Amino acid sequence: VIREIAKRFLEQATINIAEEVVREYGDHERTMISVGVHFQACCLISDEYTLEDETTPRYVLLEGLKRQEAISKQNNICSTLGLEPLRNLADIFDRKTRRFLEVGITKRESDEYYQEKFNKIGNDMDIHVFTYEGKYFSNNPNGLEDIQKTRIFTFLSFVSDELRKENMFTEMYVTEEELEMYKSKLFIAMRDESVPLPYINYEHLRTRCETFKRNQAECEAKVADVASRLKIKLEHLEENKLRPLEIPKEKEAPYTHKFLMKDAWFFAKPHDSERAQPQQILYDFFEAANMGFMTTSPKPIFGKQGLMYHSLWGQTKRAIKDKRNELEPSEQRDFLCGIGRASKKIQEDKWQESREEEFKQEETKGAAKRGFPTWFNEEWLWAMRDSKIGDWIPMAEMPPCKNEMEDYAKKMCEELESKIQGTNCAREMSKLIHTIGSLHTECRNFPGKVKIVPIYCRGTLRGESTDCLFGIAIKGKSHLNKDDGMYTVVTFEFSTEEPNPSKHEKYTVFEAGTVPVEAKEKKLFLYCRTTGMSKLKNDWFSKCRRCLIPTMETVEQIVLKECALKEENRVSEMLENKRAWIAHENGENLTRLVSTKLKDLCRMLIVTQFYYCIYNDNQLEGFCNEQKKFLMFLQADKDSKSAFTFNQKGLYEKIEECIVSNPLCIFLADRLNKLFLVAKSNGAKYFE
Amino acid sequence: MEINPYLLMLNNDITSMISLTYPYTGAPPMSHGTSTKYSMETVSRTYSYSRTKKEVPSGIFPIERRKFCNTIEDKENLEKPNGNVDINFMLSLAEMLEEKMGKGFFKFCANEAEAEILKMHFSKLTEGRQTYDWTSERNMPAATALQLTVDAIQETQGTFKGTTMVEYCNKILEMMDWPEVKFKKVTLMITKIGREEFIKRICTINTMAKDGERGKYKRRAIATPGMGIRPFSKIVETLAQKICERLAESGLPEKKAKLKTTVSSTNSKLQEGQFMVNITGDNSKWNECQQPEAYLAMLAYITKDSSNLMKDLCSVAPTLFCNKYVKMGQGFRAKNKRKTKEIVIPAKKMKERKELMNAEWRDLFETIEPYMDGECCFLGGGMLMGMFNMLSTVFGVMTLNYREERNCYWTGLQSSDDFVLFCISRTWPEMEMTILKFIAVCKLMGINMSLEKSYGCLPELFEFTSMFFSGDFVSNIALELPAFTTAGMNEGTDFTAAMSVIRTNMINNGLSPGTALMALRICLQEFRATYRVHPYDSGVKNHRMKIIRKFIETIENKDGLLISDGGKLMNNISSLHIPEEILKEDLMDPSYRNRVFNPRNPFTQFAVVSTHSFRTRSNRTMALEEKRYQVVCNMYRSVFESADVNTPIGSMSMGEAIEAKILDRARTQFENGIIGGEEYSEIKRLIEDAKRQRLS
Amino acid sequence: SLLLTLAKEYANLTKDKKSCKLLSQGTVSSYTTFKKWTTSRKEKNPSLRMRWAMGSKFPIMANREILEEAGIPEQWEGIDLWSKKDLGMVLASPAAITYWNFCGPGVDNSSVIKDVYKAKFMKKERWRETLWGPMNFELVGKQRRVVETQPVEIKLNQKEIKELTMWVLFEDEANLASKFIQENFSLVLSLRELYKGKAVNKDVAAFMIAHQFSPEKRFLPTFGPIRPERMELLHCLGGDFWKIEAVTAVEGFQVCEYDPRAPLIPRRDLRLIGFGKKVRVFVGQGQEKTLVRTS
RNA sequence: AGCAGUAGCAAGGAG
RNA sequence: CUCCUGCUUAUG
Repeated sequence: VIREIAKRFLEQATINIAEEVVREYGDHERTMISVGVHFQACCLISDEYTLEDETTPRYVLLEGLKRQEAISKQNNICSTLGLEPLRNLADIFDRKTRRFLEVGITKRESDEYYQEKFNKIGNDMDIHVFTYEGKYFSNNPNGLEDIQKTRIFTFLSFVSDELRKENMFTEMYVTEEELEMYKSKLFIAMRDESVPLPYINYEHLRTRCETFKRNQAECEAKVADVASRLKIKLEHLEENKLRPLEIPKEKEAPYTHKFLMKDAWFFAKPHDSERAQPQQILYDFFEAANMGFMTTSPKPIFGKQGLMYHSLWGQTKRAIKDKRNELEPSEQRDFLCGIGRASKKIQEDKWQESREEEFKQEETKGAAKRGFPTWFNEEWLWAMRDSKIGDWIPMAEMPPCKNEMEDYAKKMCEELESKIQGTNCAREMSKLIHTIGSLHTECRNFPGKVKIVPIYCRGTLRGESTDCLFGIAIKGKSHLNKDDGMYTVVTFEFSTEEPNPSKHEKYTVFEAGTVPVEAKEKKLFLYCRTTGMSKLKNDWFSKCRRCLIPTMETVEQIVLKECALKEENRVSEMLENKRAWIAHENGENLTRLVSTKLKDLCRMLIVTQFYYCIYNDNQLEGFCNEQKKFLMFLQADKDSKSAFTFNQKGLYEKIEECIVSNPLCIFLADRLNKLFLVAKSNGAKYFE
Repeated sequence: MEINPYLLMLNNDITSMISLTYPYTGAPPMSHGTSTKYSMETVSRTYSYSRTKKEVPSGIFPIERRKFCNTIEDKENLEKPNGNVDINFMLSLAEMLEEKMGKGFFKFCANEAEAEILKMHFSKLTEGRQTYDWTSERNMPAATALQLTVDAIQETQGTFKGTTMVEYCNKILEMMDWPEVKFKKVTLMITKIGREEFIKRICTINTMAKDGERGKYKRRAIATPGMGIRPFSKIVETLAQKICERLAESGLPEKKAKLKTTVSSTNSKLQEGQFMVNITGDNSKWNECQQPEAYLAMLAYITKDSSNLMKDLCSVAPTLFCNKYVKMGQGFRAKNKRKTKEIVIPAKKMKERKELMNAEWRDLFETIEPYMDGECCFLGGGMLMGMFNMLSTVFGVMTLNYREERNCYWTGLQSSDDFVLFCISRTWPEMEMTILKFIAVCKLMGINMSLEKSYGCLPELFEFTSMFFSGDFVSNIALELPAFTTAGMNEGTDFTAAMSVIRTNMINNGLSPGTALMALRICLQEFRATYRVHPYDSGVKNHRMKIIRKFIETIENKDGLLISDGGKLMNNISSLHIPEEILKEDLMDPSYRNRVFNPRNPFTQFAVVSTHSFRTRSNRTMALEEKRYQVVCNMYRSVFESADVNTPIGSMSMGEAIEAKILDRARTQFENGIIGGEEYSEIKRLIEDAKRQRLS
Repeated sequence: SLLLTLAKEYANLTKDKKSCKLLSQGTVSSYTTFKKWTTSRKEKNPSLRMRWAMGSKFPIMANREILEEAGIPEQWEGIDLWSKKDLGMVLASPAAITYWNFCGPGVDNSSVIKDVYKAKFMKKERWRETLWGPMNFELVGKQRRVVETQPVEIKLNQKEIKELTMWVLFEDEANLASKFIQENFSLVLSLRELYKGKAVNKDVAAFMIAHQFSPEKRFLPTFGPIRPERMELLHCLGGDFWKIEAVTAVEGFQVCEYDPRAPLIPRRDLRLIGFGKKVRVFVGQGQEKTLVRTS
């Protein structure tokens, strides 16, 4: 700010006088500060010792003054003595030296300014030039020994320090000795060419833009735009065409999660503090979970490749039997985890041309389309059903509370924490954290070496801290340079349920043996699946503990809105005596809902935030934008505000464009359609 | 029993049930391969939205030029987006804009902008995002790009004595007048380049793919410019920044109170039969329908009475946007029928290797060919991301302050690409007339409202910058989860920085208290999992808890330990502004307090409490210039012991005050101090020999 | 060093021609970009890289001579804590950090830490001696304000704060002695009797003086009274749907010119070789004149 | 094979 | 299709 710093170093009132001088000078910006400094320069020259005997002052100030009275006061001082001008208006007249008094203040070494002034006037005036640097380089008549020189060098070192504060070097320029851009040769032909079409040069465009006044033929072009429009708004009270979405009627989508949730079977043992690394847990479960009874037939039940999974499972079985997790190179691991399977990246240096031999080109296809899954409801209802193993997620402790709202937040953390630690979703989060954590540290510490990493958990059983074992995982020699890279993990899973060629489409299910189950001794199946994680996907799945933040944010928004509108501390009974409508039945939907308690609601919220943490693709993102749009339409239905839309054709083209094969997206689209069916029972903006 | 979560919306609002529909817990989408087809769709779509054929050939550049203003060929489907601007219409909107508030509006705002350009140092150009350095033709941070640009100035002809914005810009135009520029390549061979390649290189803007963008199925390309376009864009963003701060219907710098004042104010100006309908609108293709020729027309009108310097200095960056080049990424690939051998064709050989492309690639390539360079593309009407954002909002204020003359009108609020319009009228066919007049003024000026993503109601039920406003209640911005734990520096700056992020999201956003305690406990848990430290009562036995479990009887007061050293949590929601050490130093043992806080430690030697600050080892996979420059940094920091705090003033010389400083403190420490001839005469001989060696 | 070898390394490391093209013939401005120049581009995932670093065996670059002066190579059961690889800087484990934290030497530095961080210990004392009460559970809301949030008693404006520390610790290259500085020069006269003899580093001194005096102005949503003591606890006292509060309570010298052959006597002897002499003064960054005392 | 979606990874060199 | 190559000891 010019005015703020100019009121810092320069005086208070002198700003207004110098600004008046600029108001009498012209369209000039920087010179204010210079003239202001110059005025205080004269204030430091002609204030205290101005020839007090004969009080009519030695320094006749007729430079910084109103441009009316310099001729009159000049004709009132010089009417007694009488002098001669020196081709320029004098700054300050004098009668003790009987000469003029010139004042100039400069930045540089004062030689060139004084020689150009020597070209203008010579030294026939009384020249006074003061430098910011500290050079009294002026005419031979001088001040005697006064503090006018000392205070003016203090003042110019002062103001020059202010110039060195805020980078003011190209700002103290006198106009005769800043407002000119460097008029080059090729830019002046560049700006003249980039004008609009009815213009010739930038000069004509600049004068026409300086000489523009508006007209009332604007509305002629505006109404002329309204006439060729052919656009009408589309209401909802008469044309409620909110039709259900086109879920594709094709083959059912397969089970595409990296691990198993509901078809899993595990072996438990008491956990020891010393044996804690995943290789030692793998060895202790090699003595615990008996691989001696793990006989696999060479014929799979279904699938594609059976011999390589048999030789690979036997190879890792005797590999763990020798207590070292590094598979020796054979054809099985050279076939499963890809070694030598990549395209030869050849640059454009030689091409070895040939007459229609290796004719190369490019091709892209897209993504394959699937249909609505039916296996997702039982995994949802299992995913919020209690398992007796207790705490699964390793949550930290509670800080000590004051007499503040920390009893409220402690109550909410202890109740919601006490409800989510027992569900199966916490078991799956523990599975992803421990398994993908160990696989991630193996992807750092040993590239190029195939490891054998178990798939396990750790939970409290009958008070005693136990651990489990779900599967056997095989790393695929990750060389992770960038965020992608897609290393291949081979997964051998343990299952206690019979397979399904409709759901388990990506497996090669074998038969393993028998398991005793207490309540006779049921079967045991082994699953096989090749898959691939990624480096960014290891950080986003290895940190899947942070799903409690939107869940508890949603529950706490409900409770704080409720006690925000009831104006009374009703929390501990509101968390018990408040219903939430979920889970309409299969045969009927018309106003047949299930009101549940709020604890099952936060169970379902941690379920849907976990399934949001798994299945994040492009399609879920764009579908979540469009379902926020239809949620705004349903809020427009809840108050009968008579909303409207301009084009309802391309909207469903964009929604039906972004639903291809993601099972969570198809499921939320179908349940959104059933939400429109329930909303059709009360409000009228929808179809059947 | 079937199950449905969205039934929660049957008896609540949407202010509480909207974080349920944000998937901000999973992985963000990434791009793959090349970013060529995206840029070709942007440029070919930009020429396909120009609605013209009238070409003017160029004598400077060897490529053709297609005009964009006042050359319209009115197709029947006007709802398809157009890229044509009527300059008389928008200048009429400028006079209609400034006649509402004041008379000397552009003169006062242009004097406020003119006051704060001359007092700007050019190191402000280095406080930006990643730019495109043209020395090696790569993407570098701005300090290295200005380093190589200033090194090119001092390497080609003369030295640099600017230290301002204006003399640096005039130095760039002086480089545009130079016939041959010599810079450094590869081990530093100094090569030369002519005149036309310098103009083809100074107008080069690199396009890559936007990574980590939540909300699109199809990817969108982002573009970063060079360095020789940036400071003029800083000038235009300061001018339009002061214009947008002076206005009253813009929200670029409170975004909540202004909508309360326009709803409460414009509902208080109704008749006995008129009413209000608000429409949420979202402009599509906003980066392809804002031509810089309209910025050249308006910025010749804002600066009609400003100066002679600013009148010429605010009409330079729109020209460089009027002849800008667009990079092509890095090409494509080709493979045989066996899908084993795959050659890589770069963007250079795309002209010769046209016969190896798909149907979509040849559809986007045959309609883009006569505007192509040998390595780049030509664009003269686009305005991509990473460009003027504070100036199109001025156009948005211009369209929302239109006077058509009953007594029916509109108002609202504008953002980067979100606008909320409040219509006041009498009947529904007159609502069709006023909304179609808003589509008329936006369609004539060059703002294409999307018809698929726009709606409205009678009361406030609108969308603006992802904050859904209901009739009475107000939703917040959905918070980014991964910003909680991205400190990764120290055992001391991972937890206190996490409490600072929880603090600023508690003050800025809503962030209800139990959610904040839960997030603090989760970040505590990942802190304990990262540095492998657990409490003493747990039976964890790893390579650090053996020493802590072994020596637990030496510590008398058990809560005086630290979290990173084997203690439990004592920070709370009411203790986020206080770190753990300052909360716990009143309960430590004196052997522990004297033991941990030793500055004679093998880890710190070689803005929180520094007692665990270790440096991890660097990686194993331009290195002389950092050696010499950091020798200058350690030297000048070693001479002036307090110089990283204050700005280093004084530009006559560095080493003269260095030599007079070693004489100053050698004489200062000498004369009532050392007193010995060989040390003072020895340092005198070294300084004199260094001066005679340097100055010659 | 002790300022005896700085001229030798100044002599030997200014033997280059391009360093002479930079220094005193090039860009003094680019030192402001020399301080922030390094090739560390973005570090897009620093905590992931720290998890990979702590997953190795010896990630830490630690000093050698102190821990070989005091520490032990291997602990009581096989915990490796050392390396023999390389300059003279030895890799190590965080078990050596906790071993230093439990079996290390002790140095009395209570007054040092309890004098550097006085603002935050004052925040601990002002947080310890407050009292809360019941809640409200009612609607609340107010616009955003620009509030200075710290109980300071000087209240400078972020421009005299750099200039104070520069005009306390090293007054030579500092800044102007301005017109808003005469009362601040009485503050310098009161503060030169404090920060003269200390064992504190000068950047830490600029940290504690730059923090114990500055009212930090922010743009925050406030409500109720805007007293500056209850504004740093803004995050705890109220939210959006709830509210809780129950708080009841000497160089007076001058210079003249540049010409005379002054005696080479700097500011260290500016008082005894003061009056009646044209004694030269070297002002900091290069502005050195010859001095005459003015009454 | 597989990950993945509008194009890349699934080691590198020589024949 | 054929032929030749490598260290990083991982603990809720």
